[PDB]
Amino acid sequence: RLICINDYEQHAKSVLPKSIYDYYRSGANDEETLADNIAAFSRWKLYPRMLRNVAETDLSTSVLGQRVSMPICVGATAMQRMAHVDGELATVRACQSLGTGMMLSSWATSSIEEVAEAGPEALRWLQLYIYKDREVTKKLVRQAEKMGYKAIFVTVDTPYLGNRLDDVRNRFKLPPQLRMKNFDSGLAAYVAKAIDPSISWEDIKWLRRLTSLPIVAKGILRGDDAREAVKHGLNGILVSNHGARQLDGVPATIDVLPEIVEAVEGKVEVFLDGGVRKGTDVLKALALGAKAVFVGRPIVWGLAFQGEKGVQDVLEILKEEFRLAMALSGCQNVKVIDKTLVRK
Ligand SMILES: Cc1cc2nc3c(=O)[nH]c(=O)nc-3n(C[C@H](O)[C@H](O)[C@H](O)COP(=O)(O)O)c2cc1C
Ligand SMILES: O=C(C1CC1)N1CCN(c2ccc(F)cc2)CC1
Repeated sequence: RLICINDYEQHAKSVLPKSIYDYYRSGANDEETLADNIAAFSRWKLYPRMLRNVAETDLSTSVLGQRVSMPICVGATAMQRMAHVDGELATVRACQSLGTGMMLSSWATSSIEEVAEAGPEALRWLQLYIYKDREVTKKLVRQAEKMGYKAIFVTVDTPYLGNRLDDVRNRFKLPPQLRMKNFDSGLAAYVAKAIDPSISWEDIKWLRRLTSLPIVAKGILRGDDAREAVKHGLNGILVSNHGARQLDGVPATIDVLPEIVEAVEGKVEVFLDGGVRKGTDVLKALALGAKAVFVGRPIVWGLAFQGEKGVQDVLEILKEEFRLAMALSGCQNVKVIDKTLVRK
């Protein structure tokens, strides 16, 4: 049956209700950037070195000072219990098994504490939105601190929700037995009521003063903004177009990655998400200077297949594809994955 990430998507389409599959699949508007996040990887070609001794390939690396087994981590995707009963608890358990990290959504169907209890040994980070209610927002930061999360990924590309046409057509809402546990399209309306469209760099200053945890700006697409994040004392940039769900017609993340790596001059780690489906995608992102990549939808398809086991399967497929891509390219470890491996 399922031997690559595309197979898990096809399986998920067959078992999920249409409205749920569409919620997870969709991009914004005409979905131009959704297609490009994948197509763009194909335009970057690989230039493998031969004869380098790849008997011992070491995939390990570090994200913000914490060791991981592979440069492939789980991105925040809301409302995982729609895909499988165990939702975020299945995901964190898989991450713990694999030795990689999980970025927990602010809009999770499981609490900060519940996820820490299911994956006490797992590397865990909190994705944060700046809510109009700053008391709410501070409580989430404080809970992440108390519960052993290692960083805050502040999402900065969602002052309002993007217009995902299928969610408007299906009038998307949660199924009746689920809730966001830490507190037209129903989600777009939720955002307009709860999420602060006024936030600015001044609010980044506030968040930087609020916690000593490492803070990564998630959703940056311009070099000037990346430089501003560094000036505000943030500790990394997650180059992201929100899975192509916010502004349609922005570039693919792999295409804007080099500008952002150049702009930050090595001062902070740069990460990528958007369109990662294959081990060669991971290799390309690392050659262009990303420390690690995050996967969004593939994790949800793993949950839809088989909960914890299906997430573990998806992560193991990515890990093995990445190992093979490294070996065929002549790379024994991540430290020798250099820029001459790729050209556009
Ligand atoms: C179904 C879905 C839910 C998402 N929920 C969140 C969220 O709660 N918070 C957030 O910052 N980003 C959210 N994102 C964006 C992801 O964190 C990530 O940027 C994106 O999924 C990466 O692209 P990929 O799905 O192609 O791997 C979501 C994406 C999807 C597809
Ligand atoms: O994260 C959540 C939900 C998952 C539970 N909340 C925090 C922000 N709250 C907020 C209230 C009023 C308001 F006008 C703006 C923001 C309510 C929603």
